[PDB]
Amino acid sequence: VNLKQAILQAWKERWSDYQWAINMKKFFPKGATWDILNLADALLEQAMIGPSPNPLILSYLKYAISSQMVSYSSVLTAISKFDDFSRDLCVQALLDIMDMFCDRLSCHGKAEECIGLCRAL
Amino acid sequence: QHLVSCLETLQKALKVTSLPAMTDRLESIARQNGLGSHLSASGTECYITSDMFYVEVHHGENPVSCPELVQQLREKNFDEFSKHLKGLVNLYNLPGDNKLKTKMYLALQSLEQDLSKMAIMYWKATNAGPLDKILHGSVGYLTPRSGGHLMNLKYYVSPSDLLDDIILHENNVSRSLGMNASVTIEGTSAVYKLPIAPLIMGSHPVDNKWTPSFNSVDLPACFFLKFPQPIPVSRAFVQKLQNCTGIPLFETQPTYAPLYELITQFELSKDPDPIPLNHNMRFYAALPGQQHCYFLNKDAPLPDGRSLQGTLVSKITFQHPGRVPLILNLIRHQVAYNTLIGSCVKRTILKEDSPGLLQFEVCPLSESRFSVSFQHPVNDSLVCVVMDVQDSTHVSCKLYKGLSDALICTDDFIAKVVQRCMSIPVTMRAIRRKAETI
Amino acid sequence: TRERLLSALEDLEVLSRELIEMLAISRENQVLELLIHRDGEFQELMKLALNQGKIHHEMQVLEKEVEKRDSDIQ
Amino acid sequence: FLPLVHNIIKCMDKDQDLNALKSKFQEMRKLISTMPGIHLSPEQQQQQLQSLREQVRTKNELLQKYKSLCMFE
Repeated sequence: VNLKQAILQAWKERWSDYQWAINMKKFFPKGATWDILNLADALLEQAMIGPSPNPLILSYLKYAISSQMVSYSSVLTAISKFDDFSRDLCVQALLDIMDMFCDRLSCHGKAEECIGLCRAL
Repeated sequence: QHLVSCLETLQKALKVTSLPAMTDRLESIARQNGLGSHLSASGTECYITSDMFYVEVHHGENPVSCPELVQQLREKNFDEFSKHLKGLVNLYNLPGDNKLKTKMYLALQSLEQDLSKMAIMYWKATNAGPLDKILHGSVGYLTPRSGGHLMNLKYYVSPSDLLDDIILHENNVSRSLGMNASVTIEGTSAVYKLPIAPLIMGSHPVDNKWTPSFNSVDLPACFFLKFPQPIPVSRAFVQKLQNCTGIPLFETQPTYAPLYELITQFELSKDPDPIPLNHNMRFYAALPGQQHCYFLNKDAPLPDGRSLQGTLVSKITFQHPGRVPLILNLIRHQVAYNTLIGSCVKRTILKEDSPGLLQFEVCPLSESRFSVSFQHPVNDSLVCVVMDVQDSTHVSCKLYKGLSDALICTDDFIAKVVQRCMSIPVTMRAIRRKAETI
Repeated sequence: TRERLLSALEDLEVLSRELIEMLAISRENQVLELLIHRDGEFQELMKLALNQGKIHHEMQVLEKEVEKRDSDIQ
Repeated sequence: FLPLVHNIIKCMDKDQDLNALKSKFQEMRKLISTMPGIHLSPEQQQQQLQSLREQVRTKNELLQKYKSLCMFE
């Protein structure tokens, strides 16, 4: 039902990232580009709770960036809302996630998405 | 001819009759362990090899009339006497030669005296109960060598196993009721200098002071701290331990795979069953309230980018006991972390479990730290409890939650419940129950 | 039962003799295990053997008594 | 039986022929131990006892019945 319940219905039974993608599609008929439903926010919340991130939900977010499920803008905003900063491991994980899309930083959509990418940068 | 000789010990072992034939059963025990028997009168028979000569009525007096050996012989337990001889033979399997063997045994005697004194100093400084000495004391509960059995220092007594089916230790603490390590001399290819006389001639009243070496001699052996069951230890511990002693822990670099796999093997193999669990690192745990599934998550990258990797250690070699207090404190730490993560590993067959299956999981964030991640008990976001194993008996845990969430628990209440009984599959139950009660 | 005891006795004697003879020729766990198995059979039925005889003597006394009673009745 | 066999084995370990002959005589004594009055199992031993007890009781009862039966007033 909620995205939080699905993401650990995905973490609980150990789902690989593509099986997570399929079952995430099946749980939600309207895709809504997954950014209306804030996939990046829920994945970052339930990944960056421990002193070190659990590699399962980070694998889910890295697949959801490398495959184009989630736009770069929602990821950059959800990265921006983290701070805390006392944990170096979560910060290094966020910088590897930024190392994925940075430089390409390409939006192929409406101009409002490009303005959102500007504000997100 | 030699096979017929071994043949007769076997049929003489099943022979069981009166006292005359029981003395021939003692003769059978001798040739069973390849020992030589000389008997003076019916009353005294001596089995003699090297310095391992004992009489049931080299370089040392007969030490003691061990009640242990006397009780077994007086009662009908010739098998127990046979085990005791086996222990004596293994202790003196020492290669060396002759005069060297006598000196090497003398060095072991000095180490034993020093370790015993160090334990006595702790008891004088604090009148601690046996449990405190085992969990947090210099050296450990130490039983002096009796017959074949060598000195045993009890490094740690897990809270779950102190309780059996609420045991109070008293001074009657069982030899195997906990984790135990044995101190012994063993021959090595390399040559080392060891104390040949008690080195605690002068003891500072707090802690201990050791008079410097040379007395000593370069015998080709080192003191050892053999562990009866090999303890899985992580690469980081090897560096932390080396920093003190310096002696290479693993010398010839062998194999080094994920630590969580080795922890599972140690826990699963404590009780042996014919069917391999085939866990796939998804152990299922059943508890009085609720059902839980824990994924151990080995292969999660540490900050360095390498998964926690470690190799089973059976023997740790230390020249003098000076570095021993430091080495034990690091081990204590590695053992405690293994026990908390070990408590989860279980051989159950939770198949098609619709209710509960409140699955929990475990990622290696860093050496000495791990994160158990679970869905929030009342709300929906993922929540977790870390447990850095800072020391053998001390774990510090932080339950970070989202900005909008329901106060899951108070870190102190969980601690009180865990210390009462223990086990970490158990800690997750307390976190869920406390949150639900509120 | 008598047959079983006699068979156990014969097996024990032959196998013990064979093992001892092989030791003598030199200067046998199969034989050993066989020995202990039939030794247990003989020993467990030797307590029985002794009591059986006492019981048989008692039975003979009872039989004599019954016979007398009948003959008297007749 | 088993003690004698073990003593024969001990004699073989020490070495004699006389002792083996003694073991054969012990086997003859064993045949005597099979039949010095042996013939029955534990169950049979139980049935025979019950039957004998029942017979004594019935005979005593019949004799008492006619003990009371006083033909003369």
